[PDB]
Amino acid sequence: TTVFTRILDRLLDGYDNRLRPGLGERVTEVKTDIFVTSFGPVSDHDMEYTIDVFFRQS
Amino acid sequence: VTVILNNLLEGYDNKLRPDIGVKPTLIHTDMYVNSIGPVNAINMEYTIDIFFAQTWYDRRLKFNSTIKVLRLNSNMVGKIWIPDTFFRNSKKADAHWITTP
Ligand SMILES: *[C@@H]1O[C@H](CO)[C@@H](O[C@@H]2O[C@H](CO)[C@@H](O[C@@H]3O[C@H](CO[C@H]4O[C@H](CO[C@H]5O[C@H](CO)[C@@H](O)[C@H](O)[C@@H]5O)[C@@H](O)[C@H](O[C@H]5O[C@H](CO)[C@@H](O)[C@H](O)[C@@H]5O[C@H]5O[C@H](CO)[C@@H](O)[C@H](O)[C@@H]5O)[C@@H]4O)[C@@H](O)[C@H](O[C@H]4O[C@H](CO)[C@@H](O)[C@H](O)[C@@H]4O[C@H]4O[C@H](CO)[C@@H](O)[C@H](O)[C@@H]4O[C@H]4O[C@H](CO)[C@@H](O)[C@H](O)[C@@H]4O)[C@@H]3O)[C@H](O)[C@H]2NC(C)=O)[C@H](O)[C@H]1NC(C)=O
Repeated sequence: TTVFTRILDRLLDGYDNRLRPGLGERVTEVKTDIFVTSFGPVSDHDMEYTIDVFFRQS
Repeated sequence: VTVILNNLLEGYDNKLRPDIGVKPTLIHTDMYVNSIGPVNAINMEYTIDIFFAQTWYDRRLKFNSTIKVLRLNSNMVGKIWIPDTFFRNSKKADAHWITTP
């Protein structure tokens, strides 16, 4: 609706994605979470292993 | 800080190297080898993973402020002149793009 569209349009006005949040003010804290949907096959011939993950950062 | 970046990119031509008509551009290179992968004697090649760093000087990007250093992710890498460095004996080379460049 109108409120949704105007909120979305005006959110990034005057926003610089080149700078991290709290630049020059604090340290950017990122909370990380991993949900391993499937621990993929381990390749002995490559010293390699695959893992399918839902990777969440907040 | 946004003002500093806007001023630096304002009137900037990334098609031209620094000191284009003055002197050669001096680049200092560093390598950190994470792993020399397996050596394929059949193909006569070997895999290697590196952090490759290049340091140079660009007087176009001078700025006067109290910050003294702008630390940035890949976002502006395409907005300024970068060296044309390539590996002469590389059969195949790939950069990394997960999660970001
Ligand atoms: C024949 O035809 C083929 C097919 O068309 C063609 O192949 C294509 O070649 C072009 C290069 O000429 C290549 O395009 C570049 O790709 C860059 C990103 O990586 C892409 O590839 C990686 C890995 O793929 C490679 O893998 C192997 C090597 O490692 C090998 O197979 C190949 O080399 C292969 O390419 C891939 O992981 C990427 O996936 C995504 O993530 C990228 C993140 O940056 C994103 O750009 C991509 O769009 C893509 O995103 C979608 O998909 C992922 C999932 O895959 C999703 O997660 C996403 O949500 C998306 O849905 C890519 O495929 C790409 O970054 C290049 O674009 C950057 O650079 C150009 C050139 O400078 C700029 O014009 C672009 O604007 C962009 O630059 C911005 O970003 C960089 C940092 O990355 C900054 O430094 C810049 O400053 C700039 O950012 C600033 O400006 C922008 C606006 O301009 C702004 O938005 C920013 O905020 C900021 O202010 C470019 O697309 C292409 O991928 C490749 N196609 C293939 C292989 O299918 C051949 O060349 C043709 N041959 C001939 C001879 O004609």
